[PDB]
Amino acid sequence: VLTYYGSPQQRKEKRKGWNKPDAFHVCIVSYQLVVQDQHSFKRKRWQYM
DNA sequence: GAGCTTGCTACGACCAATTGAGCGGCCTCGGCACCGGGATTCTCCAGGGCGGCCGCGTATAGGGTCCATCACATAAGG
Repeated sequence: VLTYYGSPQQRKEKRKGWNKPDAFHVCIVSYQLVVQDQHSFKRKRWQYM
């Protein structure tokens, strides 16, 4: 489980490695960051939402 | 070479009428925007090591400093 929250520098530090297969099983994120960071989530494919 | 008076023409102000280039509306897929990644590359303190320079102090090379030795023609006897 990846908890995607924090200030942008640590936020992008948490992004590091997201593209690798099986880097994580589930990601949990808040709607504020979804409206903030939409590009990152939209680029990845998220199976069951 | 400039100023201006010429005598007047030829080209452009003005006008109906046609029509097609250009504008206004609308629609779209690929040029763009973001960054994940491996790789590039530059920063900056530590510092191996020579050795400039400094430190304890070995033993040593050298200068300003004080000492004098030395020359021209002279003092003396006959």
